[PDB]
Amino acid sequence: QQKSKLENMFANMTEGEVHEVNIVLKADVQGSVEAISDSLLKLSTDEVKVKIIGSGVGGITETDATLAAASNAILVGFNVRADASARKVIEAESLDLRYYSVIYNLIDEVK
Amino acid sequence: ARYLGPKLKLSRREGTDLFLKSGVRAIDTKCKIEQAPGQHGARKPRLSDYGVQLREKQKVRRIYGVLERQFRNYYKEAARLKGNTGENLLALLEGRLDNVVYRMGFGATRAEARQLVSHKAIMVNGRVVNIASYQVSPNDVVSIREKAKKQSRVKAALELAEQREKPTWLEVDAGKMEGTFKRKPERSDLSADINEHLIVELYSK
Amino acid sequence: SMQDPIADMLTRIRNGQAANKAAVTMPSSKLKVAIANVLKEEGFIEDFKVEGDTKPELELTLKYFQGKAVVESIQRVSRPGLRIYKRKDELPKVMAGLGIAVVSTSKGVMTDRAARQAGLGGEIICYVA
Amino acid sequence: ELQEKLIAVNRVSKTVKGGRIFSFTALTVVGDGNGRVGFGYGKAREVPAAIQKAMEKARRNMINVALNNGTLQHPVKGVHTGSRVFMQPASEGTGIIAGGAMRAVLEVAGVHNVLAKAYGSTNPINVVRATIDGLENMNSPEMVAAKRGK
Amino acid sequence: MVTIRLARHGAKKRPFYQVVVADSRNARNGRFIERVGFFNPIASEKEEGTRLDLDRIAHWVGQGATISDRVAALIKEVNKAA
Amino acid sequence: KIRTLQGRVVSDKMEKSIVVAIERFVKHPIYGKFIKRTTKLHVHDENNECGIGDVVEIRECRPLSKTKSWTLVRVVEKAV
Amino acid sequence: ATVNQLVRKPRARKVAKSNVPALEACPQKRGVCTRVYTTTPKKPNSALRKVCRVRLTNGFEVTSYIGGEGHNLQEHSVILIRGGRVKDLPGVRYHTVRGALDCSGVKDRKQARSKYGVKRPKA
RNA sequence: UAGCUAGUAGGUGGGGUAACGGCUCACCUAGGCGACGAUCCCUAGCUGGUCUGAGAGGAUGACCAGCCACACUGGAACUGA
RNA sequence: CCCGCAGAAGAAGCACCGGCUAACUCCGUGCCAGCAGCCGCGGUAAUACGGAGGGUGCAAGCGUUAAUCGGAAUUACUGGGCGUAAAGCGCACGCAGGCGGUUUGUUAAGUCAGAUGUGAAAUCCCCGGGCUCAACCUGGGAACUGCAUCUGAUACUGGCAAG
Ligand SMILES: [Mg+2]
Ligand SMILES: [Mg+2]
Ligand SMILES: [Mg+2]
Ligand SMILES: [Mg+2]
Ligand SMILES: [Mg+2]
Ligand SMILES: [Mg+2]
Ligand SMILES: [Mg+2]
Ligand SMILES: [Mg+2]
Ligand SMILES: [Mg+2]
Ligand SMILES: [Mg+2]
Ligand SMILES: [Mg+2]
Ligand SMILES: [Mg+2]
Ligand SMILES: [Mg+2]
Ligand SMILES: [Mg+2]
Ligand SMILES: [Mg+2]
Repeated sequence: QQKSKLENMFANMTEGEVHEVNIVLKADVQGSVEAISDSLLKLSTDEVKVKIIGSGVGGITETDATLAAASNAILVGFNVRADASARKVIEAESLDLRYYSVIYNLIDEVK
Repeated sequence: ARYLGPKLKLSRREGTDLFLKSGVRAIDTKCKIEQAPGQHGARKPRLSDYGVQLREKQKVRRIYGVLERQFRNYYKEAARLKGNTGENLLALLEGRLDNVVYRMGFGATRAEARQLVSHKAIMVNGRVVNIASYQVSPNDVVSIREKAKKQSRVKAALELAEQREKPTWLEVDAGKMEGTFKRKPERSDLSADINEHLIVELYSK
Repeated sequence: SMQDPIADMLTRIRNGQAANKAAVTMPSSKLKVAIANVLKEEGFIEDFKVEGDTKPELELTLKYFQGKAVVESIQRVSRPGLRIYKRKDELPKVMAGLGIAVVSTSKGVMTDRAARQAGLGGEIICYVA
Repeated sequence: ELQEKLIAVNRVSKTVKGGRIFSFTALTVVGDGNGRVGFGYGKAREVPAAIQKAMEKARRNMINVALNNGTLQHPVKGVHTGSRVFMQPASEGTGIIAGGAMRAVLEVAGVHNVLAKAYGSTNPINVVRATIDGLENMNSPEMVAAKRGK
Repeated sequence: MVTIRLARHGAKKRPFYQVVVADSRNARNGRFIERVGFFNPIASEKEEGTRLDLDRIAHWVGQGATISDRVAALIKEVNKAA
Repeated sequence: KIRTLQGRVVSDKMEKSIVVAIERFVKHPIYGKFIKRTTKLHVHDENNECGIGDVVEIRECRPLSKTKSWTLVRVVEKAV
Repeated sequence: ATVNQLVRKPRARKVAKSNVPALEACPQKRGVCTRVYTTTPKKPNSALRKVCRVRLTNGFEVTSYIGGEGHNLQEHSVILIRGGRVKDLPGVRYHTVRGALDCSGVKDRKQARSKYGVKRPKA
């Protein structure tokens, strides 16, 4: 964490690529979150930078919806269902809940 | 539940002999009493009015080797008893088992008295007692068991035990290697240099 | 005003003792006389007296031993605005027993010491130091 | 039998035409062990000069205080300036438990038992004299036999 | 149904039963009418340990109380005069 | 006779019914001041008896309405 | 003063509001800590101090001082916030816990290991 | 939050409950509660006690134990002491 | 739980040291980096920061934070004020409410005495007993300051009567 931040050796980016998109991901299976993220970092480009925040072990939760509340992001899951306490937060504030059966339909839309 | 560090550093800090250096030879000679308690202990002995109350608390505790939580229970027990609270404080400390082992002269030092009691060598009224904090009452006989009897550790203590004060409140015996606690010690028989009015004040606030 | 005439007497004492006046006059009553009798019983005041017929007038002769006053202090304990009643051992002793209080019991007006021996208490009036 | 000590030392500024000069004011209380309580304040430009003048004034103006054995004879109240002082006898029990400024005057007097608890102003200069006025107005059960008894 | 029965208020690995008159529908340590005695099944060979007042229980037996297997044993252990 | 309090009539006609406001003296737990407490209680009665400007004796009974668990026995004097 | 007045209106007591608006009977909390600024101190002192705006789990936006020399704290990775008030920046009622959850401890520190979450070095 | 209450307050008669009762009906009367805080709003199980305190008080209702209420939400009755 | 075997072997950390508050120097840094519960420390001699040495407190705990009370007589019944520091309505007449001169009789509400019933047990407290001691457990007593009824006392207050 310290290296990546200090690596730039400057207080900001040298050019205008500073604009980025944030995503929030929780997949039911542990095998996917590490595997597909690597493929999710392949679609990354210099112009627009995408990064994963708070990869989950499964489902959805209060602190996860809160995580997407602070910074604007899409909340996606390989396979997930909404909790009773989860629906209340998502329905109240403006957010987006989208679950995808396959990784291909996901890799296309993030792009 | 014990100090384990240097015993003479506790004696040097207070500026009075706590009788942890009793052993074989006694009355110091080699001392450096006060003068350098630490590195900068040669600094002037002027000390606060609050600190001298805390200093006397340590003076009493470091002799018998009692911790503040264990000592708070004896102060709490001394308060609920009748008469003077200060006199009953030292009486309950003097009622400890390891202290009675030190007075009769089985252990050479007070730390060695707890050391010997810990190994279950001491028996009271027939029955064995591990715990050094065991409360000794009047008409309670105490003696060393058949195992570990007449050893060079206990034998050397009983020889030099005659050279000290020899307390009136208990019988020394040392012939058959036993002892008897007759009655509770008087105010004149203990204390003198250590004060009861100083130590008690600190727990009021 | 004249609502509490017993507390007036307790004011007349300390004004008399401070000013060094011997004789102090005031209007008398039933309870007014009985409290003054308790002061002489223990021996704070010198002697009490009354003179009149249609208008009774209590005359209290104040005692002086040294330049300092005999009675140290006196305060209105049970007042019309707030009354104080004590059972038997709840009666408060004044200055570790030294001196006496004034207490009105069913049999009569007695001291704090004497009321304990009787086995019954009542309305405490004032603490005579 | 002298039994002398100091409570606290305080620095005080004058601030003359030239500049600020700092004096030192001590407070001491003395007693013989049974009654005879006395105190002295004073001032001086140095610390050891101030305490010497305090003990010099502490000898004179010494007055008898009535004690039964080693305690007060009753619970007594006293007031001085803005310091209101209550106290309890508590006969031969635990004893001499109190905070600094008022600790000195009680212990040197001879009492080993009475409870302090100083209300109102807790100033070291005014907490002393509140005590001695409280001790002076107190009277002995033996010598009140003029008013007591007959 | 009022019942004379032993409730355990003592300690872990060191039982101390309290014989007491209580309704069967209430709990062991719960509600009761009033205490009668005590029974320690640890104790030692000494003057005290087992105590039970026969004047108290024999009243409740007349009023229609039942006796448990323990209380039946403890009455016939201590007996009456013995 | 069963225990009785010294309350007064206060209200006149409730159509074969009567209330009793009961004055007492009670010590206040904290301060120790005496305040007069007024305990109004409904009471059952027969044959439209005398009303306000009276002090009435009272005793406990079974409730013949909602609340109203008391009954009267004797009344002192006539006029207020 | 008069006791008859006190019977009508008894003696009032102040609510005594706490110095930790989070409340919930909680000794510690956690929060998102979105942005970490460097604000100057009050009048008497002069420095550059590390401070973070912590969005708590209950849903209150608050600010908190970062103790210790240097940090990795920024953006994401939720951290522990113990609280307590020390006065330097204008309006800072809390403190962050170093060496807890995802918050790094102070590097190369030897004294005061209890504070700042520094582990004992093997010797 | 200063006015709040139509079964609301009381009586008579009938029905009803294991049992007294506007418990529930018909009829009659116009009362009832309230500045000693009614009603309304906010908050909360209560007590033996625990914690603090010299005491008076303050705060608190974990475990232990009594009583009441609740048994996914709302409502109702049966069986049965 | 008792006995035997081996061998000091397997077992001490934590805060703090400017004053308050028990316990001090050097070095590094130089209003930088940081400490802080409060007043405050650091801009080249820092016992206040960081490290080291030394020391103090406490101990299988230690410290920080959070919560309650005490300290706080700073809601003050016990137990505080209101000229100038926060605080006497601008002033007056007045209902409810609070309080009431003095003499006698009566009532016994308040108050006070005695007795009965009740105030569960546990807990707290006191003297004992049992787990190797203590915590813990437990016998008995005291206490639970309260409330009600009955039988008495009549000083004071209240009701009532005559003054
Ligand atoms: Mg321990
Ligand atoms: Mg009917
Ligand atoms: Mg609730
Ligand atoms: Mg207090
Ligand atoms: Mg249901
Ligand atoms: Mg049925
Ligand atoms: Mg110091
Ligand atoms: Mg530090
Ligand atoms: Mg330097
Ligand atoms: Mg207070
Ligand atoms: Mg004030
Ligand atoms: Mg003014
Ligand atoms: Mg009980
Ligand atoms: Mg024992
Ligand atoms: Mg009268």
